[PDB]
Amino acid sequence: QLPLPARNFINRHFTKPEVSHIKIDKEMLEATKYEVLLTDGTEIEFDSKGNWEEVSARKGQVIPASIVPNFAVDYLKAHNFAAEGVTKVERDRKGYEVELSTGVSFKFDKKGKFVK
Repeated sequence: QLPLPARNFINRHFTKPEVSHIKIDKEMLEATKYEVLLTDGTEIEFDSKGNWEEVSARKGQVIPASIVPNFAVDYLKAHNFAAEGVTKVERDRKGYEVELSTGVSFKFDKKGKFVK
């Protein structure tokens, strides 16, 4: 069973979300991971608690707007990159990464500041 917080995330951000597949990866001395493919082609990776780590849209599509963290929305808008949409967002302890329809991507550190 997909953890509650992950089903809530899917149901909060996606329009008429339907699950096409769920892959559970269990490793001996590591934490369980979940990969979910929705019928609209969105792929999401969740940690064992059901916190999203990555959201990526199918080619030609963009992810929903409510997912990208505010500081990154602000940066993208300030640089006229918001309008074209985000195809992928990732986060971890090191920070955040956003990728755009054109192929441009930006990394931000844990504090929401640009990093190389």
